[PDB]
Amino acid sequence: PQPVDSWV
Amino acid sequence: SPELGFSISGGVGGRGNPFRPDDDGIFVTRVQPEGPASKLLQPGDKIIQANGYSFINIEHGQAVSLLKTFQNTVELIIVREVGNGAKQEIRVRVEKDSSVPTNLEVVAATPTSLLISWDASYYGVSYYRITYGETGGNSPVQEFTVPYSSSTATISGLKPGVDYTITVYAYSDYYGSHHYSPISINYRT
Repeated sequence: PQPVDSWV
Repeated sequence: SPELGFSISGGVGGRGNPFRPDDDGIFVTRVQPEGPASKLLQPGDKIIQANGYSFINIEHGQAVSLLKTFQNTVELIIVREVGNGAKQEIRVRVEKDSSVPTNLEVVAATPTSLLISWDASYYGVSYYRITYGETGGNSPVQEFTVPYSSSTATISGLKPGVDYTITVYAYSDYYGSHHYSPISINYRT
């Protein structure tokens, strides 16, 4: 599945 | 470019989160081991404030853009379930701190296909985009994505005896606004 998160 | 060492999911109008189906808040999702957040935050922590800014009602991209502009130390207030109903509000301070990926190579090739590899890094990347096109060509590139856990990809449907330029992009966010410096190779089938 496509990701739902982003790195910060 | 990330320096807090964790990912977030959620936000009003976002793609949701894996912890709480009906909550549109911002949630810590993955945490880089031995990174700045490793002793302080855990998957499922809901961020409600960062450096005095409310994260209630915030959109995903707004949260990312805010967190990225903060300098040096970031004070976060999170809500954690402990948790038979029970809840804690926790205040923590997290101290922020080429190409991605590296060492792009062809492992195996046939006249119409290539297996490429690159160095696995399992943190800091939301997804990879792979592009390929004839070197010096003016047609739009072909492209596809692979998950953060991949360090190989197979490119199929190539013309034999043609020079191709292959590029790998590593995006830190799911919506594709930030990628690290990409890496490319040329290969002839």
